[PDB]
Amino acid sequence: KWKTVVAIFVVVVVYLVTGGLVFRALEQPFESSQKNTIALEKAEFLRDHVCVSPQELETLIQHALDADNAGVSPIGSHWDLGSAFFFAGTVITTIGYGNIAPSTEGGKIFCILYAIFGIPLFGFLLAGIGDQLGTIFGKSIARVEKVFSQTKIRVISTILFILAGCIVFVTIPAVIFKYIEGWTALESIYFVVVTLTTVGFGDFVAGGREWYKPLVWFWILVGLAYFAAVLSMIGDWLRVLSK
Amino acid sequence: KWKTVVAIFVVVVVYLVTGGLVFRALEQPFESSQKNTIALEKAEFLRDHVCVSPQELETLIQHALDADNAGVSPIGNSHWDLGSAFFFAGTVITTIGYGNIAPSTEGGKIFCILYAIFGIPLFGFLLAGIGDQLGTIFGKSIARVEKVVSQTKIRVISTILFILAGCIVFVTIPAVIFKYIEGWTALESIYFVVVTLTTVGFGDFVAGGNAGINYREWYKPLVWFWILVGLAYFAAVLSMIGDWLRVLSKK
Ligand SMILES: CCCCCCCCCCCCC
Ligand SMILES: CCCCCCCCCCCCC
Ligand SMILES: [K+]
Ligand SMILES: [K+]
Ligand SMILES: [K+]
Repeated sequence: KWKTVVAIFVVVVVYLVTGGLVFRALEQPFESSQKNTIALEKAEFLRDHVCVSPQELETLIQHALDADNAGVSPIGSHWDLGSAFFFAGTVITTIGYGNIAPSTEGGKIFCILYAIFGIPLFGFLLAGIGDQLGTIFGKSIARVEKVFSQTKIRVISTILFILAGCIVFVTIPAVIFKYIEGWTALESIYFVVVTLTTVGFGDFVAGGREWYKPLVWFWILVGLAYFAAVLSMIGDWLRVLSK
Repeated sequence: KWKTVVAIFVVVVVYLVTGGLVFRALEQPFESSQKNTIALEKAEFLRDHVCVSPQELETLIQHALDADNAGVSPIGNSHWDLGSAFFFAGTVITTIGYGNIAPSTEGGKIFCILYAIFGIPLFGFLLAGIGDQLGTIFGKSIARVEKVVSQTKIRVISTILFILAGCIVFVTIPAVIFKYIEGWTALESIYFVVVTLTTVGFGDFVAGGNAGINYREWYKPLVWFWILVGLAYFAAVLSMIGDWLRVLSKK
């Protein structure tokens, strides 16, 4: 119904204005602080190093930023067979971190075609594992239904399936990332959330051991496939309940 | 069937190795060039400015990089205004997650986790709602083509017609606008639109991000509204093709 589509649109637009005001309140005091710190650090450099002009300073900062935008660290390979395989998977999963991004005009042209004829291909694999996990969930709810309202059985089992994935694909990998990457308890859970939601800001990237990067993508594939199966299972029920 | 899941997995793993080798061939010569450029530029700075030590140089570069990671441009003398913060909220919700604007505060990250978990499925409803309305537009248009040959051939000619319709209204027309407003190349404009609608969002190109550009107030929310209708249309097209394939799988 169109009366409900407008109602959801009102909720979403309210959620963005509300959410936007919460983020502003949480990040603008930090942004204001960092704006003052870089201005004071740049002024301190020119104050101590008299031989440097303010324009020659900006030229170097711009050169350091241009190198960073290309993917080269201006401190002290990102396209090796392993890293380029992980970047390909970063496009396919729609995560798109941004730490590694095509800089060549030709590299962009291929990235456009690789996403268009690649993201639906991943849909098939995610749907396949989705159909397989459905068989596991369906048999488990039928086992509880053989013992135990149908809605109460469905809600209890689903929450357990959700929490099962929250330990195996959310908690356990965040613990591994806290030890390997050396991030904080927050940053590890934050990265896992930002990765599995396919948001992928790129502010935290795993592998930034040889078996690490391919095993990280395999975790993404199973991790996504599991929650995608639960979301499919809940959706299918809602449309059945709608009829 | 599990026999087909393994078959798709083989194709996907082949597609990543193949694709990865193509990207390496296209980007490693450029990466090798930029690696030499920054090394020569840093050495030239210390050569001309004798009074600067190599360690004091790295300290400044790291300070400039730390400011950039926070979202503050280390060039010359806000990203969280009611306008930009609304667009960032939408960037989380749509799962695009560009990167230019990202939570740096511990508390901001905690809220970002909760805002995505209890927000991305809410967007699902909105995209499903518009997708349920577009299906009515598609079903009537397929019936109009069928009024003018097998049903599958009609569906193929109708699907091509629907994709081409969206490729002009949500892909070509907005890329043309972005080429004039942002000032990007003909490639970068189409590339940004593709990277945006695919919900990939690298953040290498972000609409309403140039400091030296004096944008209008209606720009950023209308750009997000384009994302909504744009995504909704291609999501409805994808839901339609999938539905038919599962129907064909049974029959
Ligand atoms: C073929 C595209 C794959 C990426 C989309 C998966 C979305 C997962 C959303 C999880 C929901 C968590 C609240
Ligand atoms: C609940 C938000 C879902 C966002 C992901 C949708 C992906 C759409 C891809 C369309 C196909 C383009 C080739
Ligand atoms: K992204
Ligand atoms: K995404
Ligand atoms: K993304």
